[PDB]
Amino acid sequence: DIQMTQSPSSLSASVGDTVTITCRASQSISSWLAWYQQKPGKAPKLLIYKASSLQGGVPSRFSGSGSGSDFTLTISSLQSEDFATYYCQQYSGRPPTFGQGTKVEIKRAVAAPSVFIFPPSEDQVKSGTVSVVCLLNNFYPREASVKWKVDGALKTGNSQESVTEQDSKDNTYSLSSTLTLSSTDYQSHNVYACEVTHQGLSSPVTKSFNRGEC
Amino acid sequence: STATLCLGHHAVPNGTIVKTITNDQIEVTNATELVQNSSIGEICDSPHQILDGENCTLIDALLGDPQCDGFQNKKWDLFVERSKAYSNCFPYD
Amino acid sequence: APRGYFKIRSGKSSIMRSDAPIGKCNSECITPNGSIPNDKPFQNVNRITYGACPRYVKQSTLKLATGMRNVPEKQTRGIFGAIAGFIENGWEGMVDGWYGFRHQNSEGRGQAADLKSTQAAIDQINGKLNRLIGKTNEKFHQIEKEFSEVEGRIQDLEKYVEDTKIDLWSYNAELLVALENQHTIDLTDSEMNKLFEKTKK
Amino acid sequence: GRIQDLEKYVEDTKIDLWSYNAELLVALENQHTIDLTDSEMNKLFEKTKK
Amino acid sequence: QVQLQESGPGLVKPSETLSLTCAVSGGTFSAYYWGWIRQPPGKGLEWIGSISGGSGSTDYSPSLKSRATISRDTSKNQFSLKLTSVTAADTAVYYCVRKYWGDYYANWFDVWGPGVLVTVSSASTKGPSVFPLAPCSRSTSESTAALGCLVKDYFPEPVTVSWNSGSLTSGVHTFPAVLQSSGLYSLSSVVTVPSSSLGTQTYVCNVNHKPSNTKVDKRVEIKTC
Ligand SMILES: *[C@@H]1O[C@H](CO)[C@@H](O[C@@H]2O[C@H](CO)[C@@H](O[C@@H]3O[C@H](CO)[C@@H](O)[C@H](O)[C@@H]3O)[C@H](O)[C@H]2NC(C)=O)[C@H](O)[C@H]1NC(C)=O
Ligand SMILES: *[C@@H]1O[C@H](CO)[C@@H](O[C@@H]2O[C@H](CO)[C@@H](O[C@@H]3O[C@H](CO)[C@@H](O)[C@H](O)[C@@H]3O)[C@H](O)[C@H]2NC(C)=O)[C@H](O)[C@H]1NC(C)=O
Ligand SMILES: *[C@@H]1O[C@H](CO)[C@@H](O[C@@H]2O[C@H](CO)[C@@H](O)[C@H](O)[C@H]2NC(C)=O)[C@H](O)[C@H]1NC(C)=O
Ligand SMILES: *[C@@H]1O[C@H](CO)[C@@H](O)[C@H](O)[C@H]1NC(C)=O
Repeated sequence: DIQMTQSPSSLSASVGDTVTITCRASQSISSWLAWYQQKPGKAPKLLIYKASSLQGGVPSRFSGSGSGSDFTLTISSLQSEDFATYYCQQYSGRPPTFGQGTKVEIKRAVAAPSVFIFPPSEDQVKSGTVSVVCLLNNFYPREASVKWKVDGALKTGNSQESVTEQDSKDNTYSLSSTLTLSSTDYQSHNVYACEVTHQGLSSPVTKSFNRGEC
Repeated sequence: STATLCLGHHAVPNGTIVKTITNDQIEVTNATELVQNSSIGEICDSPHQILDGENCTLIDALLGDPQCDGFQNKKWDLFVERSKAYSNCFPYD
Repeated sequence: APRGYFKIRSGKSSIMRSDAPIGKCNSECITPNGSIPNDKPFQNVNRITYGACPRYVKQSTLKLATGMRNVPEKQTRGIFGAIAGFIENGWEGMVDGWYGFRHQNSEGRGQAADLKSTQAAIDQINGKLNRLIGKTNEKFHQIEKEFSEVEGRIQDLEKYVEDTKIDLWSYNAELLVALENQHTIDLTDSEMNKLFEKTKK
Repeated sequence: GRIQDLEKYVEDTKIDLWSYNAELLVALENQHTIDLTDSEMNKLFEKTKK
Repeated sequence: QVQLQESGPGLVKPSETLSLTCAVSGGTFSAYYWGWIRQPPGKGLEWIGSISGGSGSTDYSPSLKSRATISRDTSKNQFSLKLTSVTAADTAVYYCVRKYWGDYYANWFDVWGPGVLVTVSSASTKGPSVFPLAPCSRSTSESTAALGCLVKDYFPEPVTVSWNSGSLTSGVHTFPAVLQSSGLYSLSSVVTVPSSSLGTQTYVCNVNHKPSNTKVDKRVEIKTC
């Protein structure tokens, strides 16, 4: 009905930074908008309402302004507690309509990632499927990439990537990419390796265990 | 049909009792406190100057006990005494 | 023989008897039980005080109202037109403001909050806070208020002086509190009446 | 010394108590007058309308 | 003040009825209005409809107006949603929310439900396959080690893992669920534990596949071929 536009569609900045997220409307609605904070993997909480009238439970740093079509949320000071997907919702017209949702992160704490390949457990060998996954503990920009090169061939792209979102500790990622084979297909080769291409450093570290290691 | 406008005021699911003159007990929305009954549990510096005897009474400090005599030519806002302090050099009245 | 002369100044300096350690914090009022904020107007920690210490009383708790008279209305719904809103019957569920308008029209049933009257409400409450919050007297050198030994007559009279003060203040504070509570409750519902009249007029 | 110290206490006690006491007396009457004036305005108002 | 507890089966056969309930705690149910709201993961969310938490007079989003049926109870302090002829796409997370009494007003969704996942049971429901993962030399940082516990072959989602029944929390990262080429769902909840504790303690990963009611305090141990 009445589409809610959210801008900028993506954003980031560091600690103690002011950022602005703008909401647009198809039809200018007179100060009838709501903003929401959604912690990833948690129940989304209400942030503001009615052209950003101040609300208790929401500290003063969160502020906004409403002017018909021109609606902006401002984070006055960026804390780590402020990473989430922010939504602008219109109640002026029915049915209600929602902000698109902006993945906002903190541009801070660029760190060297820690590489963690995962061995096939014995249940795994007995299972008939071998999943060879590799964990990068702490990289801020997602520049880090994953690849798999067994002694025989390149098994990259056959991995199912799972990256954790930004944490309360750090606005960084942790990626574990699941390369599952069959026991028949996995057994055929000998030397197994996790290789890590971090574009932040451009230095690949290959982590290998030979046949016999258990 | 016919419209009806109807006025009223807000309330709270959970309120607190308050002592008045009209009624010794009544329920209102939001209460507060007028009596601070709790301490941090220590003498804290800023903004006044403190000085702790830590074994010497002010008379003992004014006179000179060799142990805990550091208080010589020392100034303060508020001097404090410990109840574990005593004369341990020479008696006096 | 005196080995010289002690230089005497005159100041806010005093003595105090306690067994609480020295620490690092920002707070003025300092008691044997320890440093407290001097923010609220009363405390019941100790007779003995120093600095901008709020007046000592005997009471445990003297709660001060900051809102209008709570009428929890937990009854079986009567399906009444609108909500049958009343000055007497309460209105659970109105987070925005302290006063609101509930309407039953042809279009449906709805509510809208006021800002004008409620702002004046909270405003007058906020003043009442400030006139009773943060205001303080400083006391720099009291007489001793605890007695390890009984010397006699003199000691007896300052025990009298002490009890005199605490009793007077205790009752005095008790009235102050109660008078304001009434005043607030009056002012709140009077503004309700004033808004009520504004509509009807 | 000690004796004088206690009268200084007694003095400050009295002045403080009276000061606050007077402060309230004043304020309570001011309210009362303002109430009484406009109430009589209301009373005359009602007399007319009634 | 006001808290909500969302309840219901996180799995449901295709083209079947969805039955959910959410709880109230504090306040009086008679004194507000309540709605439901739908969100598939990582997309836009949507308002479903609301009811008179006092009277029972209701509304629904036009899209789900025929499909969705919401209800209440004065008696038990509860309220329900009944959704018929569900789609495979309708798989989402749901919420119960507090709405303003006014039919048209602001400050909607002031309070939200904890969030309960609802996955359509495309495939047969099954038990979790708890796969321990031994820390090696090539999975230990100077200050930390990478103990793993994979829940594979589990259908449907989710599966929530406790570590020492939640005794340790520092550097515990639940990696998101994975659709394998198996058409089966899986994930690990990796735990980072200091390298000093290696070969000493036999840690436990505890599986809480709530719909299946499965508890697997399975240990991770080193074995030799
Ligand atoms: C301030 O007053 C206290 C209590 O009167 C003093 O503490 C006690 O002081 C004596 C020394 O004057 C301590 O003797 C020491 O004992 C320890 C073993 O406990 C030993 O390692 C030392 O070689 C020494 O002989 C006594 O133990 C201590 N009481 C305690 C802590 O239980 C304190 O010293 C006074 N401050 C001064 C004079 O600096
Ligand atoms: C903070 O500490 C003070 C002590 O400096 C507490 O005040 C009261 O002080 C007396 C000691 O003077 C406490 O002990 C009692 O002594 C009397 C004789 O004077 C004796 O008959 C009793 O058996 C008892 O041992 C007393 O417990 C203490 N409390 C009260 C309420 O009277 C003061 O209460 C402390 N403040 C707090 C906890 O906020
Ligand atoms: C109830 O009113 C009080 C007024 O005291 C509000 O409390 C604020 O927060 C602290 C702790 O309660 C107090 O020391 C302050 O005096 C208050 N803030 C300021 C600076 O005014 C409280 O917000 C109100 N509670 C609700 C939710 O209605
Ligand atoms: C308010 O809180 C008290 C104490 O927890 C509880 O006994 C009482 O039932 C509550 N009342 C309401 C209306 O929630």
